[PDB]
Amino acid sequence: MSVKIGDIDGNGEISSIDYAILKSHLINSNLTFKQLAAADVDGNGYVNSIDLAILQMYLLGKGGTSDIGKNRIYTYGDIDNNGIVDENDYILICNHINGTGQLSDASLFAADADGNNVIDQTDRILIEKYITGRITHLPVGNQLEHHHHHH
Ligand SMILES: [Ca+2]
Ligand SMILES: [Ca+2]
Ligand SMILES: [Ca+2]
Ligand SMILES: [Ca+2]
Repeated sequence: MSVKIGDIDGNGEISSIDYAILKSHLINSNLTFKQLAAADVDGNGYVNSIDLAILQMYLLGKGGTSDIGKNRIYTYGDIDNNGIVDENDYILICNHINGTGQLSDASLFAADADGNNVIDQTDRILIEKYITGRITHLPVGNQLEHHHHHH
């Protein structure tokens, strides 16, 4: 779903608690891919130590010019997030499965079509179905429905 950037604790509000959890993933810890998406504030897809710094800047009042407090609307099934669930996104899921290519933190949730926070082989097959129009919805959401231009 559209992930609130900055809210790492999952209370809904941007707070100091979020920073403490974000810090620990960058020091030594792994979170759910959903948290990873929320952790990527700058929108490069990677949870950088820069992300905690900008979150800290937002908290301190220096300036958190990233997606902090906004919702990351990623195109559901679109890992590169160009607005199209395309065949290269499909390639990326299979890259994780093969272990040949790494996807960035936020991209790990963007690729997670089923919403279990794991890039498994089922996501790969959900994208199979989504690209071929077999399923109009992914468990994580869909972008066939455009709101303006429903159909
Ligand atoms: Ca919070
Ligand atoms: Ca980032
Ligand atoms: Ca794409
Ligand atoms: Ca999955």
